[PDB]
Amino acid sequence: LDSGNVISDQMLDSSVVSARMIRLENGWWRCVLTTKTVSSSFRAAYVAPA
Amino acid sequence: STSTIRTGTNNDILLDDNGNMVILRDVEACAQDVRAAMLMRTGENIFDVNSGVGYFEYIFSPQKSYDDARKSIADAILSSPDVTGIEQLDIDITGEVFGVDAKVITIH
Amino acid sequence: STSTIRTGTNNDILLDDNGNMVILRDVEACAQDVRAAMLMRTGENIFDVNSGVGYFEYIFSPQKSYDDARKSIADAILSSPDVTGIEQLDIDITGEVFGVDAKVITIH
Amino acid sequence: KIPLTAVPNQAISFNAGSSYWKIRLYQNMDMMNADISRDGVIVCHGVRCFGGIPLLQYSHQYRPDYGNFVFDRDADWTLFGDGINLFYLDGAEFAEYQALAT
Amino acid sequence: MISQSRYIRIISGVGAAAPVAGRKLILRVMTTNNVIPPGIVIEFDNANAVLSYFGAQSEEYQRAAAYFKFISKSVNSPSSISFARWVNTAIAPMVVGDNLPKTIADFAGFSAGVLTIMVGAAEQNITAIDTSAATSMDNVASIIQTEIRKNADPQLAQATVTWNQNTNQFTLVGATIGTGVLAVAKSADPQDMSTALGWSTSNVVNVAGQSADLPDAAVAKSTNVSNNFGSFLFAGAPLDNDQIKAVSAWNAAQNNQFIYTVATSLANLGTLFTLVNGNAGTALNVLSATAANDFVEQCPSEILAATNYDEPGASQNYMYYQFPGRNITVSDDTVANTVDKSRGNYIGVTQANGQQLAFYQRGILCGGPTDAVDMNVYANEIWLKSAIAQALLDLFLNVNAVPASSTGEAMTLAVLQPVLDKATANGTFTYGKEISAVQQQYITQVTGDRRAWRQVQTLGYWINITFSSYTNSNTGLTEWKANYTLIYSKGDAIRFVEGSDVMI
Amino acid sequence: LPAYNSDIQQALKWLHNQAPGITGLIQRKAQWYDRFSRQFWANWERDVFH
Amino acid sequence: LPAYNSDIQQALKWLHNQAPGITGLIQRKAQWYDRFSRQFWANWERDVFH
Amino acid sequence: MANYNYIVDTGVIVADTADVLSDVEAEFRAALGANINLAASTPQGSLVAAEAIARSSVMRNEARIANTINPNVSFGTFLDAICALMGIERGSDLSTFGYGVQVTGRSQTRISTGSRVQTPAGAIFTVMSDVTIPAGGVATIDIKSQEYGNIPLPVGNLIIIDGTIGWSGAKVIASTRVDPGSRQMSDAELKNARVNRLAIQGRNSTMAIKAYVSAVPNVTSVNVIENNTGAVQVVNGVSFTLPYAVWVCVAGNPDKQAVADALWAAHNGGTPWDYGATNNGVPVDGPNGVPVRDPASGRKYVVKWTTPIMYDG
Repeated sequence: LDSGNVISDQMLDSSVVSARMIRLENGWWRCVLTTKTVSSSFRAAYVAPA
Repeated sequence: STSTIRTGTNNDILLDDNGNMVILRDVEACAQDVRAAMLMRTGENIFDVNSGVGYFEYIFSPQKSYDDARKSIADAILSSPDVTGIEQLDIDITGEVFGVDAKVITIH
Repeated sequence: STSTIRTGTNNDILLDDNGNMVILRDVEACAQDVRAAMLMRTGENIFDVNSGVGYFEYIFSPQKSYDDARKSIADAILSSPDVTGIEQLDIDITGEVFGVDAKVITIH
Repeated sequence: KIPLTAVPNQAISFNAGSSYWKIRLYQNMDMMNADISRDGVIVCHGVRCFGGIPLLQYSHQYRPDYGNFVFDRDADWTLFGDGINLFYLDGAEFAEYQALAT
Repeated sequence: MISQSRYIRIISGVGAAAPVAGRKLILRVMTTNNVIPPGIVIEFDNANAVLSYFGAQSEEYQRAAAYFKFISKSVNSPSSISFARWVNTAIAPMVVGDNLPKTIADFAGFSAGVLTIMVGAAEQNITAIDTSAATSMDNVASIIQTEIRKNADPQLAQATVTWNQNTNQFTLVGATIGTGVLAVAKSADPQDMSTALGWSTSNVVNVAGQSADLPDAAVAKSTNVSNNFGSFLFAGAPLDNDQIKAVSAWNAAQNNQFIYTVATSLANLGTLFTLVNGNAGTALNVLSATAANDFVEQCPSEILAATNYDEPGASQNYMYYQFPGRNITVSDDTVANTVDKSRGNYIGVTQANGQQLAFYQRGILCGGPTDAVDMNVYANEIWLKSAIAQALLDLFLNVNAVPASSTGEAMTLAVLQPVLDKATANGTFTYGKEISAVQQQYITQVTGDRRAWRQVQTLGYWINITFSSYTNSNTGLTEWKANYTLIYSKGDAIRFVEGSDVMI
Repeated sequence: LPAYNSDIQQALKWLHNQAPGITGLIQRKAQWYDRFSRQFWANWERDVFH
Repeated sequence: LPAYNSDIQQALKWLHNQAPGITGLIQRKAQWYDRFSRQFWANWERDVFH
Repeated sequence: MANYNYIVDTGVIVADTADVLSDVEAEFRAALGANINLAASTPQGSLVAAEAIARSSVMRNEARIANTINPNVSFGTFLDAICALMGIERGSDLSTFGYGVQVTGRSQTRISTGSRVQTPAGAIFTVMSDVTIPAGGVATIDIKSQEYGNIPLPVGNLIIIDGTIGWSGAKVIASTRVDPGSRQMSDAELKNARVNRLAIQGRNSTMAIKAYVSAVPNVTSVNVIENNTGAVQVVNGVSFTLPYAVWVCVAGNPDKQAVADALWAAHNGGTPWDYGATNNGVPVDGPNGVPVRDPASGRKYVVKWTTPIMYDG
C-alpha cells in the first residue's frame, strides 16, 4: 500500500498475465489483476489482510 | 591423438548432469581403452578372430609354463592406437588370486 | 679475423674520452665474445632456440651426473667465430660456489 | 579437392582445368593469406581467407572461362587434412554457385 | 546374467600413482572456521573434496587450490593436506554425528512419540515432535529447536540447531559459553530420531564447552591428537608479534620436527628478527601490501611436500623455483641486501622488458649459530630422525630380548644399516668434502676417537654405540640404556657460480 | 554348406552384462530390423501367394 | 591459432640489466615505432571511421 | 640500397624471416666491416635482432589491411562498412534480473556471487548481499556465468554454492524478465544481411511487388501490370495516368493486414495506388484497405488492391 510494488504473484495454472498498482490521492490506491487461464472454472475470489 | 566416450565402473555410457556425452581427450582415453582391451577376451570379436586374451586356454586351464599368458596379455595391452611400450609386468600367482600389474608408456 | 665493440665490466657500450666507439681487433674480441657467450643463457635467442647455457635445467636444479652441464658449457664456448678448441675445463663444485675455469685456443 | 598438410608455410603446384596453377599458403598474424599464380604469371597477392567466399575477387581475373577456389570454413594450418578442405570448381558450377550466392 | 566383477576385476587408474607408507610431510592449516570441530583433524586427497566440504567462497578452498597445483623438477604433487581448528573465543558445547548422505527426507510418518534422550547435566527427555509433514529439513530443524526450547533446562532454554547442505550434519549448540558438557543416548522407543539422526550412533563428535586458549596450546593439542605432518601454518588474519614469538618458542622446544612459516611485510622485519633471533625452525616471508596476498607463505611447504625420499637423487635446492601465480615484491639491490641481513624470504624479479624471471630466493631459515640454517638440511634431518626412530621401534618389537652385551650392539648396527644405505643413496649424506682444521678439532672434541674425521671425509658418516646404566625419575629402580652418536657431512645445493677463462 | 549367422546381437560381448544402456540400445535396434526387414518379407510373400 | 608476438623489446637479453645505454637506445626505438607505426594506424582508422 | 619495393600493382609481398634477417645482416656488415661478429650475445647482434623484428612486424601489419573496401574484411573496418547501410554490433548483454524469492532463517546475510542452477543446468549467479527478514522473504538480483541470451525455465531453482540454512531458490512472475542480446551477428551474418539488402535494392517496382506478395502466406497467384498511359494496354486502364493495376489471388487471405503490409513496402515514390473501371476486378474495399501506419516511427498511409472474379468451368 505505502510503497506501491506488486510483491508476489503465483502460478498454479496458466492464469495470471499482469498486475499493477496506480497512485491516487490521500492514501488511496487501485489494484488491477489480469488472469488469462485456458480453463474457465472460476469459482470464487478471496480478499484478506496479510 | 586418441579419444573416446566416458564410461562408468560398469561398462555403460555415463552421462553428466547436463545430459551430454563427454569425449575424453588423450591419456584418460588411453586408460579407458587399455582397461577395455584387457577385459575383452579372445574368440568373440567378429571380423577379427585371434584377438583378445586367451583366458580359458592360458590362465584358467591347468598349464605348464604360464609364459603364454604373459605373452597374450602383453599383446592385448599393445595394439592400442596410442600405447608405445610396456614398462613392467608382474604376474604374482599368490593364494587363489592371479595378480597382474602393469605400467604403460604413451607418447604424451 | 673477428671484431666487435668494446664494452665495460657491465654489458654496455663503453666510450673513450674523445667520445668515439672503438672496434676491438682479434684476441681481445675473442675474450669479449666468449664471456658474453657463457653469460647468455638458453632460451633467449629469438631466431635460434636451443643455444646458450642451460643453467636452470643443468646446474641450479638438482642433478644426477653433472656431465651434461660440462657438455653445455663446452658447446657454448665453441660456436664462436674464432675459437678452435678447448684445452682445460675444471668444474670445481667445491664449497658453496660452482667453480668454473677454462683455457681456449685461437688461430692467432 | 586440393591435398594439403599441417605446416605454417607451404606451396603446391597442380594441373587442373586445362591450366597450370601454383598456390602459396602462409600465416600472417591471425588470419591466413594466399598467393595465386597461373601459367607462371602472378595473379593476386595477399588475399585473405574465409569460409565460403571465393579467393579471386575482382571481376576480370577469376574467369572468362577458368575456375576458382573456396574454403569450406575459416582457414587454420593446424586443422588441414582433418575437417578443413579446399575445393576447385570449373566454369559451369562456379557460375551456378555465384548465381546462388545472391 | 551374473557379473564380470565376480571373476575378473581391473582397477585401472591414471598414471603417477605412487603407493607410500611412512611419515608424510604435508601441510597443516590451523583455521578459525566454525564448521571444524575442535578435537578432530581431517585429511583430503584432492581439491574437489575440499571444495565440496567447504565451498568456493571459503578462503580454505583458495588456499588448497593454490597448494595442489604445483609441479617440481621431477614431476610430483603434494597429494595430501590436513586441517585443524583453533578456537579463538569461548564456545558453547555442541554435538555432531553425520557424515553419510542419510538425509533424503525420511521424517515422514515419524511424528508419533518422539523420545530422543538428551543426557545433559541432569537426565531429560523430549516430548512428541511432529515430523509427518517433512516439508523441509530446515523446517523440521526449527521444529526440533522449538521443542527443545520448551524444556526448562538452562542449557536447552536457548539452544539452537543448524543443518549444512553441501556436507550433511545436524548440530546442537548450548546456551552458556565456556562451560558445560552434553551427551545424547538412544532408547528403546522404536521410532526415535537419534538412531536416524547423526548423533548417538557410532562415530559421533562431541564437544565440551571451554574458554579461549593461546595458539601454542592449540597446536600442541593438535599434535597430541596426531603428528603426521610437517610445516604447519595459521590461516586467516595475521597474528601479533607476541603470539608468533610464543609459537616459535614452542616449536623450538621440539627438536627439528616441523617448520613454522609466517607472512609479514617489509616494515615489520625490523621487529620480528630481534624477537626471534635463534629459535630454529621458523621461516620469514615478505608479503606485498598493495596487491592480494596470493599465499606466499606456502611455498616452502609445497616444495617440502613435493619431495620424494625413497628414490635416489632426492635432495633439492630452494633457491630457484618459479611460481607464475604469485606476485613480485622486491626489485632493488639495496632492499635485497637489507632483507638478506634480516634473514627474510621473498620472490625477487630479475627483469622486465621481455619474459620475466622471478623465484623464491633465500633458502635460509632463522636459527642459532649451532643449528643448521639452510632449509634442505632441516628437511633431511627431519626425515632421518623419523627413519631412525622407526627402525629402533621395529627392532624392539620384533626380537624377544636385547642383551646388554656386544651381541646387542651388533644387532643395533645390523638394524641401522639399511637406513644409512637409503640415506647415502638418497642424497642427505655427501662424500669427498674438505675438512677445515677447526672442524677437525670440533669433531675430535665431540667424539673421543681421533681419525673419525677421515671417515666422515671418505664415507660421509661415522657411528658408534655403547650401553650404560641409569635410574629413572618415576621409580627408584634402575635400567639399562644405549647411547649412540652420529656425525655426518651435511648436504649442499648450488647458490652462486664462479667462473674465469684465459685465452692462453 | 557353411552356416550364415546374420544376427544383430553379435555386437554385444562379455564386457556388457550389467549395462542397461548400450545393451538396450542394441536390442531395440535388433527388434526394429526384425519388424521392418524380415517379418515384412514374410507378410509380403504370404500376401503375394495367390 | 599460435600466438604472434611482434615486439621490439624481445631483442633485449638479460645479459643486459645494469646497462643504461643499450637498453635506453632499444627502448627509445621502441616508442618511436609505437608512435609512428601502430598508434598512427589506430588514429587513421578512427578518423576514416565514418 | 637494399630496399625491396614489396608493394606492387598485383598486391603486397611478404618474405620469410630468414630473408629479411640476411638483408639486415648484409646492411650492418657493409656498415662496419666484413670482419664483424653477429651473434645474439654481442650488442650489435641485439641491434640486428631489433631491426629485423621491427621491419618484419611493420611490413606484415601494413600487409594486414591492404584491402578493406571489399566486403571480405572483418573486425571493425567491416563493421563501419556495413553500418553505412545498416548493422548492429556489440549486443553483448546478459539478462540481469530483479525480484528474487528466498526463504531462510532469521537475521542472516547471503554473501555475494552465490551459485544457482536451473533444470537444464544453467548456472546463474547473484549480485549483491542482503539481510533476511525474520518472516523469511527477500528479493534478490541475479546474473549468469555465460554472456548469452539464455532462456531460464520458470521452475523452482536449485542452489549450487550454498550459504548457511538458505534454501528455496524460487521464482515469481512479478520478477522483471529481461531478454539479453548475445553477440547475435559476429562476422558472417553481417555479410548475409548485406547480400539480402543488395538483393532487395536490385529489383524494380513490379519485380519487388511480385516477389514480396509471393512471400505472403496462403497466397496462390498474383498478376501485376502497369498502364504507363491513359489508354488501354491490356484492360481498360483509363482511371488515372499511371496507377498500379494489381490483382492478387489467395486461398482465404488469413492475414488481411499483412497483405497490405507487404504492398506498403513496395512503392516507387511518384505513382498512386487506386484502380478501377467499374468492370475490372472487384476491390475488397472502396476508399482504403486500412493498412498499418508504420512499424518504425511513422503515421498512416493508404493503398488499393483488388481481387479476381471467381468463375466455374
